Amino acid sequence: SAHVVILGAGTGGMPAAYEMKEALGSGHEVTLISANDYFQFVPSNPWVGVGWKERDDIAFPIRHYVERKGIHFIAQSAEQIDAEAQNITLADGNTVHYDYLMIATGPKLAFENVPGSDPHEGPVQSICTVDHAERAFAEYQALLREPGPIVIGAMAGASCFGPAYEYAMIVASDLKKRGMRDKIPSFTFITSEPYIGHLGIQGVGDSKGILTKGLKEEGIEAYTNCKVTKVEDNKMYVTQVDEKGETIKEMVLPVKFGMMIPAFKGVPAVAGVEGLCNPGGFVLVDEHQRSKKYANIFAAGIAIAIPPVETTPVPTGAPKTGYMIESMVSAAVHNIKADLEGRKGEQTMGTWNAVCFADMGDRGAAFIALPQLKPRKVDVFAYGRWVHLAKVAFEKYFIRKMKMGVSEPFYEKVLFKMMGITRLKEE
Amino acid sequence: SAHVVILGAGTGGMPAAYEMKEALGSGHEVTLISANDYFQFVPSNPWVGVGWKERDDIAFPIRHYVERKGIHFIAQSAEQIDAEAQNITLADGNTVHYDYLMIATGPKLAFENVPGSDPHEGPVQSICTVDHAERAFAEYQALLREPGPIVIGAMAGASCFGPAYEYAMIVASDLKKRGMRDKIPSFTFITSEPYIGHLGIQGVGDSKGILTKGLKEEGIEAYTNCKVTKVEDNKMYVTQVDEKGETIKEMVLPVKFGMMIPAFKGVPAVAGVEGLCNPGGFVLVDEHQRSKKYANIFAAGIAIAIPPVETTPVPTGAPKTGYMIESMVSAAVHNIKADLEGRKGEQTMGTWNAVCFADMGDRGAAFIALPQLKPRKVDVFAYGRWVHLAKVAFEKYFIRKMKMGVSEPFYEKVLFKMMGITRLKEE
Ligand SMILES: Cc1cc2nc3c(=O)[nH]c(=O)nc-3n(C[C@H](O)[C@H](O)[C@H](O)COP(=O)(O)OP(=O)(O)OC[C@H]3O[C@@H](n4cnc5c(N)ncnc54)[C@H](O)[C@@H]3O)c2cc1C
Ligand SMILES: Cc1cc2nc3c(=O)[nH]c(=O)nc-3n(C[C@H](O)[C@H](O)[C@H](O)COP(=O)(O)OP(=O)(O)OC[C@H]3O[C@@H](n4cnc5c(N)ncnc54)[C@H](O)[C@@H]3O)c2cc1C
Ligand SMILES: [S]
Ligand SMILES: [S]
Ligand SMILES: [S]
Ligand SMILES: [S]
Ligand SMILES: [S]
Ligand SMILES: [S]
Repeated sequence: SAHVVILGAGTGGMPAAYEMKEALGSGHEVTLISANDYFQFVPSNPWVGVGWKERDDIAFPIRHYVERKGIHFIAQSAEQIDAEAQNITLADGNTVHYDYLMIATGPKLAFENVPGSDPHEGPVQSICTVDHAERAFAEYQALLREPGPIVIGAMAGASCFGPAYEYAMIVASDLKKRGMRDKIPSFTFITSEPYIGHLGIQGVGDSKGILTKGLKEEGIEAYTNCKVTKVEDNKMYVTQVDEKGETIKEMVLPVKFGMMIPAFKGVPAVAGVEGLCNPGGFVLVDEHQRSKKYANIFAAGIAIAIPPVETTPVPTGAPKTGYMIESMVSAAVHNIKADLEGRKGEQTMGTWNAVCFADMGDRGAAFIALPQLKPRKVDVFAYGRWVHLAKVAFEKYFIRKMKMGVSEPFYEKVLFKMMGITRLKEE
Repeated sequence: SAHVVILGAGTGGMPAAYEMKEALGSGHEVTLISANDYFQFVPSNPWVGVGWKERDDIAFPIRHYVERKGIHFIAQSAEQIDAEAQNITLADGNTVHYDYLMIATGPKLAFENVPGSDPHEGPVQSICTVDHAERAFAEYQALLREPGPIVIGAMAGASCFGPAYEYAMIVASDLKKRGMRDKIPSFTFITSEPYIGHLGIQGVGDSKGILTKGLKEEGIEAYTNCKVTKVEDNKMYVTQVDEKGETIKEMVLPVKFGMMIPAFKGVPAVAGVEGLCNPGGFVLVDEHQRSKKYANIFAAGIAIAIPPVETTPVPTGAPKTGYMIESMVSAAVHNIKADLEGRKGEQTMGTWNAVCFADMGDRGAAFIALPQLKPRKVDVFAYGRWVHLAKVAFEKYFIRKMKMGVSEPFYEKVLFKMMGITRLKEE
């Protein structure tokens, strides 16, 4: 009886392993493979990067929780995927065989697009992982000891803009709480968006007006249509273009403390599978989450390819966010099960949507947009205290579910919990 | 076995009849009694009031639809409820006996609070019912023939403010479309809210700023903290107070075309039941929608009493809106079924919330607030094109459901459809 392997224990993969096991019962092996032995709640990383949260608030060991559900856990990184032989080679030389593979490997952080931009080779840091956010906090503490120019923003090719705004705002806010704000010579915001609050999705509600007003209020100077060409000698080299791509200026910005959201690519093990991915290394799938090249490979989350519906003067991407990811997981689990029972599963991701909550302290911004191209059925950008409460409640709930286990209908619970809630709403 | 009577076939009453008959089956009699033989989708009345919709777009005969579902229908108004004898005396002198009564009679429009304000006795119209909205549109057509001052707003004691803003906005808009906007000598907005966009619920998101801007953009002059003392000789007499209730001015406004949302009271048949209601005639219920005085009378919708959580310089009320209404109905249906089965029903309404969608043409404003007292868990006010699409989709849906019939899970459908949707979102 079919062996199902889930590659990646992240926002998509962990729930996918619980859902797959639940759906398939004790008669089928379900193996979860991940590079780390812990789960981390990614959207809390910006707060870790400013010292508002600690690693152990947002991360926990996976093994016990999945094993108690009958899932076989391997805390090892996949180095190779041989799609013909249907085996995965792990870092220690072991291999895992699968009948169905679900790829949930998320993003490769493509620092190499911008020489010197890697967190280890310069002052420009990053908050996408808890390891890097801890490193960002450390460098932030160094800034506090020897104040200098701050640069925060998002690279060309980035697709996750929200956390750049969140980070800039919470850094400014923390500086003030520390009485250290006026010691900063300059505080610049650099983005590849064609305008503030474009967010990779051509704006949502009054995102432009509200985000613009936030940066202005914090004394942050913002530049759009920018690409960083390199980071060298504690200086960021920026090229800025007009709407038509022609460059209209170059800047050289000194940097004592920096944080740019990198562009995302597919991870190497996945990108290295012949015909599986596009040039960026994202898995080409159909509406059923099935690989177009391999009938027994499915994929969910950031790892999948989603074609642009629009283009920008500086390359930007559209974000892949939680609700939609869980929705992909659900479809993949359903369609794999069907495929086991010798049928073709027809479940889909559903309508493209983006949902993001940014907490700036006691208030935040949240948006929902769908579908991708306008005119939209929902296009809301909201600022207020309630967003802080929602964000906190959802992190609490999601971490709790990752420990207790999850089932098929999870993704729908994910929808009404991000707001807050069906729990508070009284069922 | 027990005969169940639903009194009133509106937003709460119709669903409640379908749900009650489905829940009880063929063994129990379910009777629906309503003043009118037709259903009308109330939120569309303001559009009828400006001629953007016709009666037959938003209303339809009830009889065939509920009978085909096993429900007895009586197109008659209840004149009296005798709660000791458990019968209802109708306009024609017939009586209906019940074992359980569910009261869904909505609002009495309390025009008598303001002498001269009744739509039949003056130029100040109203748009809460489709009859009155039609009469409003007629008066608006008279305005077009002989331009004069416009006054739109909400009386003291009102609880439904959104439609006053909508109507002001759509009248201004239709005026422009007809190239008649500049023939209007003045266009004034008068409200008992302490500030623009208080909406009876202490503001939601940036309701204040957004609505204020809307009135300003339409050349509409707004006054808050107002009460209308009387309407006489085509003049509205207004008293305005300060935060402490001291009057700081009186105005006399000539009115050629007017529309003020009246305060709501409990209907006379219900209010006249000794010990059933508060002084406003709203039914005193517990958290199970059951009357506090009569264990066999339940209530849902506007007809129930909800204590204020705050007070305002001019009396105002908090709105009772669709989603919360459907929650009340469901709990009532469930708890009645329970009673018939020797159990105490424990289902509740849930968390207080308000949800409103105002369509101004190709764009609109919607808000969600919960719970009633701040700090809120959700506090969103959104403006945009998607609001129009959502409004249209939900009306189309609600009307179709009232024709097809409905079941218990309806109220969670009302939630995801008021937005748009689970249908678009794809299941
Ligand atoms: C800073 C930040 C803030 C965000 N905030 C929000 C938000 O507020 N709301 C929202 O809906 N979304 C948010 N997102 C977007 C999104 O939901 C996350 O990026 C999310 O974690 C993506 O889910 P995923 O399962 O696709 O990838 P991940 O969660 O990154 O998981 C991928 C996993 O696969 C593993 N892996 C990779 N390669 C291998 C290999 N070769 N072998 C074995 N394992 C491997 C990883 O180590 C990892 O555990 C945010 C993203 C970032 C970076
Ligand atoms: C102009 C306007 C716009 C609104 N827009 C929204 C919106 O966009 N979103 C939202 O969630 N809510 C909206 N509402 C608020 C609300 O949801 C409605 O008022 C809704 O119709 C109330 O539900 P109900 O069943 O309690 O009362 P109703 O829908 O008014 O039903 C009451 C019914 O009982 C009947 N009746 C009354 N007396 C008797 C009697 N003595 N005997 C027999 N039958 C009787 C009536 O004729 C009627 O059919 C709006 C309200 C108004 C007035
Ligand atoms: S990162
Ligand atoms: S984002
Ligand atoms: S974010
Ligand atoms: S009305
Ligand atoms: S409202
Ligand atoms: S409304």
